[PDB]
Amino acid sequence: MASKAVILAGGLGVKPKPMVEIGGKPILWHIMKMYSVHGIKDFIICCGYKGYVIKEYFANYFLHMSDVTFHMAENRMEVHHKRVEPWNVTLVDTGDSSMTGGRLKRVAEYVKDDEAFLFTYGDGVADLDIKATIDFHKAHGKKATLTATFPPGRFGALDIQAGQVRSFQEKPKGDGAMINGGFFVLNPSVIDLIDNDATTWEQEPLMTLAQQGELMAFEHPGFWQPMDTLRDKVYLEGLWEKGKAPWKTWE
Amino acid sequence: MASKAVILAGGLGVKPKPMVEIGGKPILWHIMKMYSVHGIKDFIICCGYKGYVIKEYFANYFLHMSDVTFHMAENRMEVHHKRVEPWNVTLVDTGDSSMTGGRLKRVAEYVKDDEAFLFTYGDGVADLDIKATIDFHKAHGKKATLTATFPPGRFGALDIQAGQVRSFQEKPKGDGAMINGGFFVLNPSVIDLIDNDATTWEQEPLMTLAQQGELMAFEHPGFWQPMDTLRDKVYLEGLWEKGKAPWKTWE
Amino acid sequence: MASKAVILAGGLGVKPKPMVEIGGKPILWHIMKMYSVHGIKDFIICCGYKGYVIKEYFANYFLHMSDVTFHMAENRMEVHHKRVEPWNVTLVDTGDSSMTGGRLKRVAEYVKDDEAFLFTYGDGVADLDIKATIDFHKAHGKKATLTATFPPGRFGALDIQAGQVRSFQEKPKGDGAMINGGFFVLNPSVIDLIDNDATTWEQEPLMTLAQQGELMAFEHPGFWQPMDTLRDKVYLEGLWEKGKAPWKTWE
Amino acid sequence: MASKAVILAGGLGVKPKPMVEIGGKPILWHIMKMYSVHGIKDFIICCGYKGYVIKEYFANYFLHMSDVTFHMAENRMEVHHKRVEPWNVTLVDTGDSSMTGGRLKRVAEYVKDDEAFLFTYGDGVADLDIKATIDFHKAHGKKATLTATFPPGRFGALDIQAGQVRSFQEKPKGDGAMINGGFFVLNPSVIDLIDNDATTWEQEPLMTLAQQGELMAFEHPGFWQPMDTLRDKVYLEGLWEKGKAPWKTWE
Amino acid sequence: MASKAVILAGGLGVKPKPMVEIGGKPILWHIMKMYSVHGIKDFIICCGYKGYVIKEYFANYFLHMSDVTFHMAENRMEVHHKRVEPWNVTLVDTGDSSMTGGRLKRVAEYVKDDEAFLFTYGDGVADLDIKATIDFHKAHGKKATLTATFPPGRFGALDIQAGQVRSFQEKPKGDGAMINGGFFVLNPSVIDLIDNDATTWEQEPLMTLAQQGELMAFEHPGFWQPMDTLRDKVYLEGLWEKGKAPWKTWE
Amino acid sequence: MASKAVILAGGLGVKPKPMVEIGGKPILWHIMKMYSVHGIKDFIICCGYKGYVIKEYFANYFLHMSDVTFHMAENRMEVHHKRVEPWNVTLVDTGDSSMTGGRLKRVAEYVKDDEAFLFTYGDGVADLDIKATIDFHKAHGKKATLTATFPPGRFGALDIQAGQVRSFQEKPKGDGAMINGGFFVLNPSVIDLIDNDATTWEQEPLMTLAQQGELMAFEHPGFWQPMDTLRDKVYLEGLWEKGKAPWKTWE
Ligand SMILES: Nc1ccn([C@@H]2O[C@H](COP(=O)(O)OP(=O)(O)O[C@H]3O[C@H](CO)[C@@H](O)[C@H](O)[C@H]3O)[C@@H](O)[C@H]2O)c(=O)n1
Ligand SMILES: Nc1ccn([C@@H]2O[C@H](COP(=O)(O)OP(=O)(O)O[C@H]3O[C@H](CO)[C@@H](O)[C@H](O)[C@H]3O)[C@@H](O)[C@H]2O)c(=O)n1
Ligand SMILES: Nc1ccn([C@@H]2O[C@H](COP(=O)(O)OP(=O)(O)O[C@H]3O[C@H](CO)[C@@H](O)[C@H](O)[C@H]3O)[C@@H](O)[C@H]2O)c(=O)n1
Ligand SMILES: Nc1ccn([C@@H]2O[C@H](COP(=O)(O)OP(=O)(O)O[C@H]3O[C@H](CO)[C@@H](O)[C@H](O)[C@H]3O)[C@@H](O)[C@H]2O)c(=O)n1
Ligand SMILES: Nc1ccn([C@@H]2O[C@H](COP(=O)(O)OP(=O)(O)O[C@H]3O[C@H](CO)[C@@H](O)[C@H](O)[C@H]3O)[C@@H](O)[C@H]2O)c(=O)n1
Ligand SMILES: Nc1ccn([C@@H]2O[C@H](COP(=O)(O)OP(=O)(O)O[C@H]3O[C@H](CO)[C@@H](O)[C@H](O)[C@H]3O)[C@@H](O)[C@H]2O)c(=O)n1
Ligand SMILES: [Mg+2]
Ligand SMILES: [Mg+2]
Ligand SMILES: [Mg+2]
Ligand SMILES: [Mg+2]
Ligand SMILES: [Mg+2]
Ligand SMILES: [Mg+2]
Repeated sequence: MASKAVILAGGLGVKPKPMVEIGGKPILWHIMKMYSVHGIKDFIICCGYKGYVIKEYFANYFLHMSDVTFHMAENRMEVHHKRVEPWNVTLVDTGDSSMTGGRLKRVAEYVKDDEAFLFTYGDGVADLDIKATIDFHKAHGKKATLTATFPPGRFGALDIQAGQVRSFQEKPKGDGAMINGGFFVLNPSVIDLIDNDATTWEQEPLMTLAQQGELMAFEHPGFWQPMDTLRDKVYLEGLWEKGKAPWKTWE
Repeated sequence: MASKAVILAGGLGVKPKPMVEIGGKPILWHIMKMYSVHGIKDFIICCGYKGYVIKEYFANYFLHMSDVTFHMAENRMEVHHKRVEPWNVTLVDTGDSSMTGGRLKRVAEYVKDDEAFLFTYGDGVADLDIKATIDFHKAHGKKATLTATFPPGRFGALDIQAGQVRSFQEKPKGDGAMINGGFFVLNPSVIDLIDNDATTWEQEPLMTLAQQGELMAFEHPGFWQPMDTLRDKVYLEGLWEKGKAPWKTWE
Repeated sequence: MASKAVILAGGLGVKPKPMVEIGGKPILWHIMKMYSVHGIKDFIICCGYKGYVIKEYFANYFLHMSDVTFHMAENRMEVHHKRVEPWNVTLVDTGDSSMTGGRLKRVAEYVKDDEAFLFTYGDGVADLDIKATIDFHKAHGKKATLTATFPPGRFGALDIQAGQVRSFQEKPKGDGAMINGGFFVLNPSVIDLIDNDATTWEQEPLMTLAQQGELMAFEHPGFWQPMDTLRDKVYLEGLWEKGKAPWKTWE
Repeated sequence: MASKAVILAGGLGVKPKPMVEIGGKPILWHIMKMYSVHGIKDFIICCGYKGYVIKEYFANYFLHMSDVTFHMAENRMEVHHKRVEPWNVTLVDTGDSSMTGGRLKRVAEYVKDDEAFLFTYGDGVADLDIKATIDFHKAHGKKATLTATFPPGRFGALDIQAGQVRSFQEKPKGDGAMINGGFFVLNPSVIDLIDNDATTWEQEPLMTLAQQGELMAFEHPGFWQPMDTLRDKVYLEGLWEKGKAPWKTWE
Repeated sequence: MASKAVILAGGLGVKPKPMVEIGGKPILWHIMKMYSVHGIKDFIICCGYKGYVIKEYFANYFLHMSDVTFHMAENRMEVHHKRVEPWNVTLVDTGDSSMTGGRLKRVAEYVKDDEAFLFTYGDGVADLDIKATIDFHKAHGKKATLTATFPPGRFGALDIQAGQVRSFQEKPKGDGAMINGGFFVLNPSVIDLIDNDATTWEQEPLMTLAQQGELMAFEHPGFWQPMDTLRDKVYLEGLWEKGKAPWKTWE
Repeated sequence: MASKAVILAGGLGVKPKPMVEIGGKPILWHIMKMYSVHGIKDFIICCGYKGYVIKEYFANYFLHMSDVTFHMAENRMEVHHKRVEPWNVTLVDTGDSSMTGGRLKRVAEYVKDDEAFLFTYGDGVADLDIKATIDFHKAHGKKATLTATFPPGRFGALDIQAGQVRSFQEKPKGDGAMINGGFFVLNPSVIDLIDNDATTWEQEPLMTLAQQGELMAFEHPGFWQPMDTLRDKVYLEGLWEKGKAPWKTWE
């Protein structure tokens, strides 16, 4: 079925958001690893402002990733502890100014003839069963599927009763309504809902789909973390450092 | 009763967060205006890193705020359309590294002999009835009162049913549980719960109080906006520009 | 007659363009000195982005300009070699985004009831007879007068004949058509030609005036230099350093 | 005859001036395209400060220019919509401090045995008939030929008569004397007029040549734009965006 | 006798070197405190590049140094825990480019009619008996006196014998030859040895004096630390923080 | 015997210290040249923060080092005046935070089975007889050998007698005790003295060795210069420019 993952890496800026690291590696790579362990090895990167940074990275992938030896005499570069990644990574310049829907539209070409394809934000990691979501999408037959998740807390949480605060928790790990965690599974017709570069995916497209009854939610009550804040960064880095990263399911 | 407002303006950095403007004026000033219209005119500013910026501002208040004429010959500076503010503004250096509880402790001196005092974050504005909260605090007799509010949305909101997303809304204006909007009313004993500079208010102090049944919530279902993001900034600036700022209740 | 000089100091940015120095003093001050020696001592500064820089300067004029002694015990600051300037300097915030015409409009208030007033760019100096231009404007009775000047060369000048370059001169001191050197003398009705903040003076207003036959040119074949480039800067600074600044006509 | 184009890309700084883009491509590339459409495909780039930037660009030419796919498994990079450029591009480090004449001297080696060669500034584009200028140079038999052009306006243009400004135009498209538009055609003996690194081409060399009657002018009354200012940049970018770039004569 | 201290605060840059802090106060202030406790309360500051920073500081001395209350209504600023300093502080602009001797020459005016005066670097602190050095200078009758000190270690120290390193110490607290610790006591005739702005004190002037037998050394085997490196900074800050600063001899 | 040189290039930051240039080449390269002329052609670079900069350099060695021609049509890059370096250069990421001993430990793998190996700082050059030091180390049979040198002066040097400064010299070329000039020759057992990443070589390891009588000193009374200061930089660059670099012993 679906075999390609489209990732958003444009927007604000410096380097692109997905280039921010964790454990010395761009978050973008962490997400690629997530898909890859779920058998998805074809990637399309929607680049924007500072995109070349992303290009340079992949163009010098091993140099970035490992220790090397330059055998000058032979004009050869030896990679130590080389860990090959059987990926196809397409880097598409999608516009310095495009919106999320716009970027997707831009890459239509690359997924236009697939049953379904995966699409996600370049800043969120999780221990999500990618395969599961695919099968789920196939099963429900809708045009689209999103991964619903519990968000990080950004404020001081309150347990109020009778005007009395029974309990107080500073930025707790989200426990009410699930939100858009990204990790979409989509049919290529969704692109038809995108008008142009200025289209924001989370706007008309998504609302319409929900509206049309064409949008399903795969609920993921488990680990999911976006990297928006420094606190996020630190949190994520700690997890990684401590050897306790729930999204790191690979060898 | 309570007649002094303690405001947090330390932390991260550049200029201090409260110095970020809206309509050409630091948000900090907007908050001061909020209190001032509710009769609170004594202020204590907990300064940290880049604090001098805040000092310079108040030290050159009118120069910052209005058009002026320097009558050089007479060594006089004339202020056009001068709008006097009958305030007492104390600027206290509370530490480059202190935590929120730490900063409060630092300024104990200044409120230690008051029935109660006001305390708030230097980054949130609202159309809150300050007087109301005071009276409310007096009435309930607890050690502390906080203002509960509906937070801004940071993610794509979902209406799910039977795995189907009935509706999708990108970062909607918060509609479930109220959170810590700040705007506290406190008795000086709360300070006793603060151990040192590294104490984070939202931690032990607050949890304890709730825990001890010493923490009440004044619910404010209306306008409240923190300035955390640029989107926040833009939103706030628009409101201000458009002449539609709910927190601007003054003349 | 005319007794006030309106100076443009908004636009791009860092510090405001007029704040760039020559001989350790902002060019703006050099221009003020030019007017001042011609008896003009009332100034209106149209401030924009970074305007406060200008405000701080005038607010700490002597501190900026001379050596000082702080008699701490007496809370007194003594100025060495103090050189008083009997000026009235109005600093008006004219908008971060306004155009030149827009800024002028903004300050209408300040010259609205004068026979005529002076207006100029905050980046050009010259050995112009200010009084002369005033009298000239009074004499011709038109709504407006501008100072026409020979511009600095920005390219390699050519003397061609019969396809042959007879002579080549790199960025020569301008010798054909005079251009807008600024230094205007105007009647307050010109303001009526300004629609809003976005009005660029050099556009509709000026073209109309010329068009209406309401615009005269006081030709200044002598010294006039704008500070646009670094080369300009260096040139100007050299002149100043060498004690050969044609615009420095004061004591 | 002449088959190599020498381009100046040193001087001030950040990235080199010629690296500034238009339509996402360095202006330098636009100029190369100009020559290339006129059959000139051998280039010599006089690099200076930040030169490596230029080197990296050419070294990763397609990566910079197009969308790519990294077939990781095969260690292959696939270029989408590849547009080959049959050029030879020599990058010579000509000194961080050298002057224009100095840089040329530096590259003598590369054109020393040619009938004639082309030389130009890395910041100006035009719809110039390169071939035409070559033939013209061959025809006149002089040591040197330059392209004369109408410059952009930097000031407010005036139509004065009898002290009256008949018309006013803000920075009009130049209509008097033609200037040095660059785009030279030269015989290698001109190098003999260059003494060292500090030689500025537009100085002694050029003046001498004119002086010696060895300098001809190919007048180009048409499109020619240098990129000196941001206004220039914007103007150029607009033209390009609008699909109305007179210098873009290629497919 | 000597009653004025001349301090060097020009050179490299950002803020001036002497403005770098320790315990939240510019090192410059620490040195002033050193003199002040030894009865020296008249200061002359040789300012250079970024000098205004120094000016602003003294101009807003208490605002910088303490907590304040702005009694807006009364246009009054109240200083908390005010600690008056009965100093006279002259700030002289001595040139962005001048050398140390040059700066001194610049301020001749200010000490020209004193028996002797003090002169020092704005970056070194110590527990030196200032009075002692004065008396010493008076006693020896030479034109000049310098304070000799043991310098901080910048390298790995070695105890070698017979090619064997008996002991190794990383950047130890200096134990061989004393160096120029500054803290000079001078007669005004030394100025005659200074030719111009480009004169470096430590060059001709000092060598000559030694040479002429006009230079004495007051040896200070105790505490003396220059702030050149960050390590220096950290070291100094630690000392200060720990309440173990040997130079802090005041109340 | 010893055939590999381990070089420290981590620490503070921007680019890595060893990347700072002299004569347009990173100092690191100068040191490599020093070893290389002494027959040492196997290198191990201990990288830290900004390490990739070092990686990119070696990965694009000739592009950095020489003039090139890109034969686009053939996808070939031609190097002019190519000067091959028969080196093996290993780049190991040794930690953003590691200490000098820590970094060495990190690379143990690479020298663990050698009789001895060379180790040095990436910021010091000299006309040292590398071979000599090796033979010397072999001869003395100790675990370690260091190169002792005379350091640059950082202060004003004094010749005192009887309280009188007989002579004064500003930052003279060091003439008392030799210091740690680096350029070590070591047996791999020294690594056993390194506990972790936080180990500073110059601490426990070195002191112990000296202490244990396992540390010898090869005294180099000749040319040795570290690049710590800008003055250092300038000095070194001058030497290089003037064609008088004592460390440049190669062709
Ligand atoms: N014009 C833009 C903006 C963003 N992005 C990319 O999209 C990803 C996410 O962007 P973001 O973090 O700024 O977006 P968000 O504000 O966090 O919100 C998005 O991500 C949230 C989950 O983290 C969703 O709940 C929300 O609905 C969705 O809009 C990033 O990798 C970014 O590079 C992009 O390609 N183009
Ligand atoms: N060490 C620190 C950190 C912050 N602040 C000040 O405190 C205010 C708020 O700081 P922030 O925006 O970083 O804090 P927050 O993450 O937004 O969270 C705070 O504000 C939220 C409401 O906006 C609350 O719900 C939450 O419980 C409370 O911790 C700012 O004016 C800041 O200058 C301070 O004085 N010292
Ligand atoms: N929005 C803007 C732009 C500029 N300025 C002020 O106007 C002065 C001149 O601005 P500029 O140097 O950018 O303007 P220009 O491009 O040099 O052109 C102006 O000045 C030229 C003479 O120097 C005139 O010939 C020309 O007609 C007139 O438009 C500066 O002090 C600047 O601060 C301003 O207040 N607001
Ligand atoms: N030391 C220098 C200075 C400049 N350049 C290069 O030369 C080109 C033009 O430099 P520029 O824009 O600073 O020069 P200009 O002031 O615009 O003037 C030049 O270009 C003008 C046309 O644009 C000519 O009329 C003029 O005679 C000629 O000197 C740029 O690509 C620049 O990188 C260089 O290699 N080395
Ligand atoms: N052109 C210059 C350079 C420096 N300074 C001032 O002089 C002081 C010392 O300058 P520095 O630290 O750069 O000087 P140094 O290299 O440390 O050397 C000086 O200070 C050393 C003691 O710290 C002396 O031993 C040495 O002889 C003397 O030259 C600083 O406060 C600096 O602002 C100045 O006014 N003008
Ligand atoms: N954590 C650190 C610090 C430094 N370095 C590297 O080590 C070299 C030297 O570092 P530095 O100049 O900061 O060290 P130092 O303060 O100059 O001192 C070192 O070098 C001195 C000789 O220059 C020795 O006398 C001294 O004992 C030794 O510690 C540089 O190439 C640097 O990149 C490193 O890999 N990791
Ligand atoms: Mg996000
Ligand atoms: Mg906040
Ligand atoms: Mg101008
Ligand atoms: Mg140009
Ligand atoms: Mg020093
Ligand atoms: Mg070093």
